[PDB]
Amino acid sequence: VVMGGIAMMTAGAGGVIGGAIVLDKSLSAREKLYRDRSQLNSEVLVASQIGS
Amino acid sequence: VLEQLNRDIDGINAAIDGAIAGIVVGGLLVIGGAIVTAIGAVASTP
Repeated sequence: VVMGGIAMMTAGAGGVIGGAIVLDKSLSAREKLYRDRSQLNSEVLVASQIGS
Repeated sequence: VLEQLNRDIDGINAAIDGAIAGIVVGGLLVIGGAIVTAIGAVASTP
């Protein structure tokens, strides 16, 4: 029972730690991708505008 | 068509989260398994 409890605690901590590392790294990356998407969308529209 | 698409897109995110859940649960199970295996490897085969 104690082993299972310690294991659950250990796993719980591991998940919390691993997630925090990923999150801190991830947050900066999503913004860059979205910015590029919007920029490409605008560029395409501009191109479609000059053609018309 | 647009409404059937938004309804299908809603139905798709559920499976997308269901996969995200399985991936995390696996990560914890492995993490816990490693700690247990290391402990058990003191002797205690089960």
